[PDB]
Amino acid sequence: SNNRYDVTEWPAGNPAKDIGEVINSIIADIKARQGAADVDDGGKPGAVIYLPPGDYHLRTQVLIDISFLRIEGSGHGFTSSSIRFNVPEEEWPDLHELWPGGSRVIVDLPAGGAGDSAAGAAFLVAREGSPRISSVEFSNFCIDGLHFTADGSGRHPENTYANGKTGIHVASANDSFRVTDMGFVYLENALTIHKADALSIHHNFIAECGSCIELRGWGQASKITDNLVGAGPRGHSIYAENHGGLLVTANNVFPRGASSVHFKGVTRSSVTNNRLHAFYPGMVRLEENSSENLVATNHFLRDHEPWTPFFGVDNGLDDLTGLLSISGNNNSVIGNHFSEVVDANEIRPEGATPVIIRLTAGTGNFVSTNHVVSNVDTQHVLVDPGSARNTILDSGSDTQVVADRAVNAIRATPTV
Amino acid sequence: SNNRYDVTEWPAGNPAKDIGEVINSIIADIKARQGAADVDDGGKPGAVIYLPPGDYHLRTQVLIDISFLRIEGSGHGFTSSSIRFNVPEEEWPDLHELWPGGSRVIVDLPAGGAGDSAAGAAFLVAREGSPRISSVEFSNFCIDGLHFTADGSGRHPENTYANGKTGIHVASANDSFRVTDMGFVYLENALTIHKADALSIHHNFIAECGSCIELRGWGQASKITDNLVGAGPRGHSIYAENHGGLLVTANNVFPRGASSVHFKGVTRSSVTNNRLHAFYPGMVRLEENSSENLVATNHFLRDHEPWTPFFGVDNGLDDLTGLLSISGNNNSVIGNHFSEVVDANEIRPEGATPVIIRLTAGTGNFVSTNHVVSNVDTQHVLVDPGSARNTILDSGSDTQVVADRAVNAIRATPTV
Amino acid sequence: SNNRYDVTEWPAGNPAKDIGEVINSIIADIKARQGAADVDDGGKPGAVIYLPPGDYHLRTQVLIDISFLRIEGSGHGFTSSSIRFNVPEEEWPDLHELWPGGSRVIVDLPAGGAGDSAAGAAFLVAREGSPRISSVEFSNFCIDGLHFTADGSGRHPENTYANGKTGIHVASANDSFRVTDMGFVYLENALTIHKADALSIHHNFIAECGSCIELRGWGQASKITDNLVGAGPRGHSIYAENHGGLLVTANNVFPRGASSVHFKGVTRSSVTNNRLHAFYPGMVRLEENSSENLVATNHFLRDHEPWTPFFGVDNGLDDLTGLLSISGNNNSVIGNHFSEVVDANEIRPEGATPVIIRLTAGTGNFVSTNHVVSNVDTQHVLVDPGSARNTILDSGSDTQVVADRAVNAIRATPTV
Ligand SMILES: OC[C@H]1O[C@@](CO)(OC[C@@]2(O[C@H]3O[C@H](CO)[C@@H](O)[C@H](O)[C@H]3O)O[C@H](CO)[C@@H](O)[C@@H]2O)[C@@H](O)[C@@H]1O
Ligand SMILES: OC[C@H]1O[C@@](CO)(OC[C@@]2(O[C@H]3O[C@H](CO)[C@@H](O)[C@H](O)[C@H]3O)O[C@H](CO)[C@@H](O)[C@@H]2O)[C@@H](O)[C@@H]1O
Ligand SMILES: OC[C@H]1O[C@@](CO)(OC[C@@]2(O[C@H]3O[C@H](CO)[C@@H](O)[C@H](O)[C@H]3O)O[C@H](CO)[C@@H](O)[C@@H]2O)[C@@H](O)[C@@H]1O
Repeated sequence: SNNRYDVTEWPAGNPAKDIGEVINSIIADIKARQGAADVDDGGKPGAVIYLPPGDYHLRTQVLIDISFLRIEGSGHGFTSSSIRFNVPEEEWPDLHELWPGGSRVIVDLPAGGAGDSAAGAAFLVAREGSPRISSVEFSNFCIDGLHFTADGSGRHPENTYANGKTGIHVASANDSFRVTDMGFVYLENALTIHKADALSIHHNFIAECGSCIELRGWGQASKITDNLVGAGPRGHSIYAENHGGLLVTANNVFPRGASSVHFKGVTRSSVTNNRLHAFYPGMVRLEENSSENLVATNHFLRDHEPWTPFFGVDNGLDDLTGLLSISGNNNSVIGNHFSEVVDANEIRPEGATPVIIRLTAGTGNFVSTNHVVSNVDTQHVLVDPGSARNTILDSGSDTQVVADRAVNAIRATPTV
Repeated sequence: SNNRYDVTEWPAGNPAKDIGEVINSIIADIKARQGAADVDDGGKPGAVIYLPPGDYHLRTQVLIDISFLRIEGSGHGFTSSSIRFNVPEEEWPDLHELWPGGSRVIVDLPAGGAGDSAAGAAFLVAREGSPRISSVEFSNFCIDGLHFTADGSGRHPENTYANGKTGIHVASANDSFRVTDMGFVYLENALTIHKADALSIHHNFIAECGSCIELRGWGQASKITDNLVGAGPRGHSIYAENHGGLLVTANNVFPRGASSVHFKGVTRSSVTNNRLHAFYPGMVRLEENSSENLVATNHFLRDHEPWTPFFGVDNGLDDLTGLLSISGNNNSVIGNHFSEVVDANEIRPEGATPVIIRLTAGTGNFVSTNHVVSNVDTQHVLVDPGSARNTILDSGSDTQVVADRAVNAIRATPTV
Repeated sequence: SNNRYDVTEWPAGNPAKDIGEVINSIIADIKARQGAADVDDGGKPGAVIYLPPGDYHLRTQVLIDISFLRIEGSGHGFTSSSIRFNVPEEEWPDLHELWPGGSRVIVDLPAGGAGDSAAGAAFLVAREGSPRISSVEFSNFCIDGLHFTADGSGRHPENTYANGKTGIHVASANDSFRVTDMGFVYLENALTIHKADALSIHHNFIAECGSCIELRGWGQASKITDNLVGAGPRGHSIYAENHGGLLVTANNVFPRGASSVHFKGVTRSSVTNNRLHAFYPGMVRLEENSSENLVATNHFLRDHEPWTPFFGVDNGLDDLTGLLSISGNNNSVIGNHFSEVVDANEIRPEGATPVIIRLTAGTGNFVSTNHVVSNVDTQHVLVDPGSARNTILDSGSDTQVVADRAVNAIRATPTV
């Protein structure tokens, strides 16, 4: 074989009923043909698996345990299942289409057990031993979790962002992975990648999923670029933990994730030049000694949800949280724009001054030239007693920077 | 069928004479085979249409009225038709190539009627009713308008930037569209997309077209990233109207569009980190209550046209226009570099001080740490009487910031 | 033919033994079939050459002398050959894979002569005469130089970063070229492009090569975006000379190149919003009248090498060099973050204060709002006597900005 596979032209199995069995069957063939690891300076180059545009049901989890496997399609096929499930059911046979399309993988797996959301993943990338599994590519296909289900919260089942399904789950240490041009829709978790080195997530459309991008465990020298991201109110849009040298740029993050970016103990990383829009506070969270990070030239918009099916759904956080919350040392917050739109009548807790940037802990945080435009009075910067020895420049007037001048360097934005 | 089409292997029609008829014939086949919208949790996944590298004439407009249609090629095939048409005609048979290449669609349509430039579009994406037409992809092919024609302006016909031809025209509301890796050349309009939600224009080469990117009507949460853009002096390089949450980054915009970026009533968007180069003033225009936008870390160069066929062609605007013109409220202009190269002898109007940043209207505009390097004296910032209550920091000395100190906060850049 | 070629389905030659002969044979066929340059408004559209995933040996240099040639694969196949060659040899038969994969081109060429590293290039793009060779595309395949060899330096042969092999070498003036989604590994030079106009290097993985990206001779309006880059200590990560309008963004440059970015006489370009990490000083060098450049919102980390096989390897430069060295006029250094981790016991020369930003020559350089976090005392900015008339704002306290106040405008970062 020439290492080129098409799921519609594989003899064993049929991809309409179960594309999981088909791809696993292909992976078996690749391992059979690529047994030896050092023959003429080569051995296991891997292979490419092609999904033509189509509606493929996946009933078996795809296990990927080989390096250099590309899975490509010919279309991300996103349509807004959220909108359609909220359209009256009578009007459905008049709609031009109902379901997502492209090269579509329908995740027909049940929810996973105790700490086993991995068991409900369409694609599981896992391997033990050395070296790190490397250069697996997912390109330009659709992954659909189809329906959200009742969570006992009382809301309409299709608006819970709950089904125990994952698009792609990478369990093992990985080097040089790529997720590009994908479409993820209607999954509790779109993309969960543990232990990622030199990972690239470029130019995906990841929307109407509970959580979109979670980089878990740890990682190094990775980048999340040029994505369109929208999550649900109990989940993360972009999340990373214990990462170093992460680059988060050029993303357009829209609602309705709890956060837009959420870092737990992330260091020496850069969250710069993204468009961020949420309907709740707590848009960007640097937590648990997230230190020496650059947060720069981003555009923040926080406003009220206008779409009436989610009117009065929130993420549990009040306006004193801040749009940018920082618990950690020596970060750099430079050149950001913040737009705060809130109605004075509905500011929680009653009658507080909403806060934009908040330093809850740590020291040496540099905050310079940030511009806040708000329809109400705001605390541009709020430095808790738990944080000290911070420099805060041109980010508000003396009224707008609430902080103890004894232990912090402040310059007020000139006025009048 | 497996929803995979190749224009060179379609029985009905021949793509050398008319690829328009061929693709429309394919679209008819897709609609025939994908009638039902809800069969086994699916129905109309769409399809992919492949253009091998070749010279294809298009004589019929391609109408796209289905979601999830990908049209892909294998090469953007840009060569500079402008350069070649200005090379002496005697030398033409010595040139290695003459025409553009790649997967080439030659637009052989006549110009459109009154308000109907849409009729001269090679690709028309239009549909009525719900939902929004979604996830149409144009990838890695060439669209050539072949020749520019006489406009009665007296200039050489091939330098008018005038033929009534459009590359791609999207008329209807659309969600999750993509234009990637394309080559557009020698069209009056390269890419015109009305009413665009979550649109992505990543990594295209869009040059020697009258106007390149126009986002018209309205739109939300879209992004124009990583493009190489060059327009003509009566047209737009990047234009958007009535957009929210637009992200314009990582573009290299070269001459010779009138503007590099032009916003009409665009809000809460970000034009950051682009390289911008024009031969005229008015490089970036925020007009008609373009408000709460971030303009950051861009590199502006304005200089004289050196290429002698366009020597003394301009866009009608004088040096008092400004490089960055702002008419709107609460924008953020941070960290930009401006290089102004003009000859003192040819500054229009005679003997004026050229202006870099200009605030013609609105209030609350924040302008901090911008650096201007000019071979002459310049008005780094000019605040008209019509604009007030702006903050202007470290963007010039007191001489260089022309503004009424009573109603604006100014800090001069320290000196000497 | 339809201009579509597959290296595994070409009759003349076999790509396992010599893919160079196969591709050159294909190029001969394309020139044979595309003789005429103006037939029905077309002539030489070019072609696409496909490499399925596989282990292909290249023994003949591929000469590309036609416009619009795409060479595509289906996988970048990077694995870390550096790690594996430093793993004990006994453990090798237990490793899951050894070699890189994807669509793999193994460079089996010997080293080149005097000033002829071009002779050891797998892919040579060269043409004389007009117009500029245009829109050649390299996409999503692997280029492997296989082994590094003894350089007489005493270090292990596989750690010398020395074999005289180049991945892709472009010798001639070129317009609208693309290198996207590639994997380069174990080459002395990954990508060397002379005389490049409107070049795009988007989304490549270029690691464990002596030098990765060199833009040589001259060039205009090009961009290096969204790459993962790692070089060797005698070479360049990103290098450009005599370029204008270069855009370097969204890159994650990791060790162990001498520099992360190195400019020789580069003007009116932008190095903004990259993550930069080196184990040595001299991370970003603007040299030989590199002027009017924007260096903005980047994240710099300099620390000690932790990997014991390269412990005590360096690039020859001392801590007085600076992380950002500037020799040229009117540059803009805005919004950068710098993390300096050094052990006081090993600061060369003995007991000096390490410098972060250094201005060795030129005038009018604007340096505003830069934040330095260091485990030791540092010279945040050092202005040599050879540089004067610079503005330096909020980039350190008066102690931390070493400069002559008579001929430079300084504002200290407020304190305490
Ligand atoms: O809020 C975004 C979030 O909601 C979803 C599901 O509805 O899309 C909503 C959507 O519309 C919102 O924004 C438009 C413009 O502000 C507004 O008219 C509408 O009322 C809002 O619901 O948001 C995007 C653009 O931001 C639109 O494409 C979409 O219709 C979901 O897809 C997303 O996660
Ligand atoms: O000015 C760009 C504009 O003109 C076109 C058509 O000529 O390309 C011109 C071009 O050259 C210009 O820039 C070079 C370098 O400054 C200069 O030598 C020449 O005189 C200029 O015309 O511009 C790009 C680079 O900016 C070159 O590739 C090209 O030759 C057109 O393509 C473009 O819209
Ligand atoms: O230093 C990067 C440079 O080295 C190479 C070859 O070893 O990769 C090294 C690598 O690990 C380094 O970083 C990790 C995390 O800091 C550390 O544990 C290890 O000791 C270091 O060698 O660097 C990248 C991430 O930066 C890892 O993927 C890789 O293991 C080479 O690939 C690169 O040019």
